[PDB]
Amino acid sequence: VGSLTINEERSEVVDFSVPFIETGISVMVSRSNGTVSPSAFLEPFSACV
Amino acid sequence: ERVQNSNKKEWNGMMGELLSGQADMIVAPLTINNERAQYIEFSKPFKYQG
Repeated sequence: VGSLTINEERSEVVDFSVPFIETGISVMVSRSNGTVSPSAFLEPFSACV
Repeated sequence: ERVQNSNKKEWNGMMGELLSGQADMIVAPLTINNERAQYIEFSKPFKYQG
């Protein structure tokens, strides 16, 4: 009843039931502080006027 | 759906077709309930969704 998935070499040896929950493989990172926006948002927009 | 012929209940659609042998493999974006799983073997759920 442990929280384990299968690969192809598990499934020949072990015999799962229907999967009750779904999960996947992720990575974990942390936050940054701020974003890039080089003072040019309306600069091509207002250039039309 | 319940057929009106003294208490017969028949699967319709593809479920009727596979149960009558007209189809052999059913690839479809179909969810899995207990009702279809009462009679029909299901594979592993490929595309998880909500």
